[PDB]
Amino acid sequence: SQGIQQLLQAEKRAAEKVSEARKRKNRRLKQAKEEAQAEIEQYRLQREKEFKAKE
Amino acid sequence: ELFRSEEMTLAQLFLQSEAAYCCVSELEELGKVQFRDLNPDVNVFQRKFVNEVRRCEEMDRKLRFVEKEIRKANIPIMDTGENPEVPFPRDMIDLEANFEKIENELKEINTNQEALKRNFLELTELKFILRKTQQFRLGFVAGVINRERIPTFERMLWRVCRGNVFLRQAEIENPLEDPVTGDYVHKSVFIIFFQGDQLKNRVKKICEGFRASLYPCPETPQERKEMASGVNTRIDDLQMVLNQTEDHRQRVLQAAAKNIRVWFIKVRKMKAIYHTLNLCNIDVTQKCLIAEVWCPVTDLDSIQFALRRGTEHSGSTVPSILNRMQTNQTPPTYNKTNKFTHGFQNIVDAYGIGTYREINPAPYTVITFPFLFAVMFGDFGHGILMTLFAVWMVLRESRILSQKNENEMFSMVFSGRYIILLMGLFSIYTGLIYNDCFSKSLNIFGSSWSVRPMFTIGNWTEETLLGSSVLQLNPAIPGVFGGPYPFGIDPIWNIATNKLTFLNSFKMKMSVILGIIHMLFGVSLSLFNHIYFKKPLNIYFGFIPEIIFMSSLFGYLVILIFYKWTAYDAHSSRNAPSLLIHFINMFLFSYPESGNAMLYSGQKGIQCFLIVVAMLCVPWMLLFKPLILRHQYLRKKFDFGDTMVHQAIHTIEYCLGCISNTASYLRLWALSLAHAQLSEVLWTMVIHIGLHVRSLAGGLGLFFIFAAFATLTVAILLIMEGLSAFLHALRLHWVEFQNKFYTGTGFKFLPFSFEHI
Repeated sequence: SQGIQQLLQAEKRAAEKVSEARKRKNRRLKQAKEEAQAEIEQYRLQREKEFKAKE
Repeated sequence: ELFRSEEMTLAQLFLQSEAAYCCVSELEELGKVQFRDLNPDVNVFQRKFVNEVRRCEEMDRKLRFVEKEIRKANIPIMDTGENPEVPFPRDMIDLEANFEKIENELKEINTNQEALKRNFLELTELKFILRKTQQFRLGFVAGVINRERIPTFERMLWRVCRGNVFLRQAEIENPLEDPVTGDYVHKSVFIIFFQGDQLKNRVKKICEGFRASLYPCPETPQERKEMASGVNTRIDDLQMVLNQTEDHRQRVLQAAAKNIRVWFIKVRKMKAIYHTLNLCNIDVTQKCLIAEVWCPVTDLDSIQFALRRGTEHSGSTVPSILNRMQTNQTPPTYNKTNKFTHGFQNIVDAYGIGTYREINPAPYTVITFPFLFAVMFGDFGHGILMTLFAVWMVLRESRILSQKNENEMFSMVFSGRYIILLMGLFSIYTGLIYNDCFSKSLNIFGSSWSVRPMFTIGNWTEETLLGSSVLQLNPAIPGVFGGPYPFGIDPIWNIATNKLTFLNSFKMKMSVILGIIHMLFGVSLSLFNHIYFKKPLNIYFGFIPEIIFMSSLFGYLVILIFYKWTAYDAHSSRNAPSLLIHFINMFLFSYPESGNAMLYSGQKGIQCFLIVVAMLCVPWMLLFKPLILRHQYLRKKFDFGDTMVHQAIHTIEYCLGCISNTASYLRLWALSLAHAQLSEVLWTMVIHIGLHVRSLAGGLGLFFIFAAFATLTVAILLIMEGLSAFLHALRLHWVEFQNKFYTGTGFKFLPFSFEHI
């Protein structure tokens, strides 16, 4: 029966796509330490300028 | 069309889950489809709807529990109307909560009713105890018991406390109810007096021995009055609560006694729906439900409508439409039926279920089974009594359909009412042509029998004088004989002493002829069945040599029977040939050119020819089919051994059947004779006792004598010889007829329906 076979193929592609999305987003969660540093450097530079003004 | 097994259709469908319950229910409301089992692994925990069915299983037990309580209480279950299923939405949980509500209220309220009643009874005993004890270290005890125990109880007190116990007994003003059984019994109060705990223990041990109900008591009228005020308060309060407790139980029972009708329908349908859903499949990724069905080809539209409606009864939009299947195994076999046809299909199905598209015995059976029955069951009066019996079932039908079924005999005869009526009517027809009820004629016909004056013609006149002293035989000679007869059987053979010779010649030859005819119809049905299946080999190697074999053997016999009935007569009766002898000597080539005369010119040549022509058919049936099949399988590039086993068995059964099955129809004559004899004996041994020489003296006895006659003729003839003819005629169908054509192998089609509840 081709109708069920084609449906099973689409259901398999659907199960693959959600599983790949889970893996991609889990890798994005690990990137937080890379994206964080530019904000940390801006806070350091802001506090340096504030300290030099107070001096 | 019903002359053959109905055309089905295997279909596969994409059942949307939110429609699924609704669709299943609608299909079971239609009752014109069989689901395939698509879950070979189905089991109590493997089934996809464990919980849903298990909830139904428990809700059914809760229904049974509350119903048993209601039936013990004899509260009327209303049983009104007829109802749809529950919604697919989770409303079954509110229903389950309603089941729990009723159950918990019953268990609580029953326990309270019992406890409150028991307390009230004990306090009533205590009220009487306090009132009697008010007439009064030293001490005493008091209690109650069945009064008949008091004599033995008092003798035991002095037996144990050696000659020393003071006491008083007092019968209660009314009997009191037993707290467990509800038996009212004439109990009596007692009070017993003693010094110290040592005597207290003895009088108590005897009270325990007789199972007497002891109670504490205060020492003075004033302290007893204070206790009695407590008792009078408790007992009134208990009865007030108990009245309302019982009233509330009655509301709870009444609410449930409405609901059981509705809930039974809902639960049983729901259980069935989820059980059918458990036959479906759901693979691990699967969103919809895959399902498969057998439907009638005519009703493929009817189920598609039910699917669309099932979706429309739901929040779903998906119409769940089917594809027709092509890679099909042989479907289950279905036939539509009704009152005049259902029993006939059932007795056919009971030997075996026809192959898909196979010719159906049942429509031919609707006549031929009654016919064979009536040919055997050939009494006019029994035909009437059978007709009357079945008429009374058909006339009362609408009443009887409401009644009990637990009388299985009554269920069977009522379920046979249409078949029984038809055979009864045909048994009038056959019984009339045989001119016999109870070995009595009907005076409707004229006669070919000759009055005494016709024997007084100078010739044979002496025999009319001999008749005053000795038996005589009329040889049916011309001028004396009353001429060829135009009705059925001549009345005279009922009274004639030699009658059985004449009647046998008829019923034997008749039964033989009918048998040949029915077997020739069965092989004719084989051709039409092989045509519908488009099988050239089965016609060429089967039907053609088979019908030639049968016809060449059978045709001569029937032809010669008819020839004897035309070519011989009274003035040629002495030295006339035997029919049976010429048939045997044909089949065996064994005529010794002598003895019985040959009937017609060239008859020896015909005898030789027809037998040789039948013998020439055998190799086609036996072997040539297996040989061409072996070459076809070798060219088309199965077991040749098994092919020979099956084809040899079939060929042997047909060839030997042309002896045995040809003879088998003698059963008709056989039972017919038995029936006729039984009827004549049962009259002769009974009715003649009421045939006294005077009006009153005979007629009074004849009433009771005829009732014994009716009883015996019913039990023997109308019941048992009827059941004999019935079962024999079924056998004649199941083998001697059907074996020519009806394979009778297949699955019974089973429509899923609420009607199985």
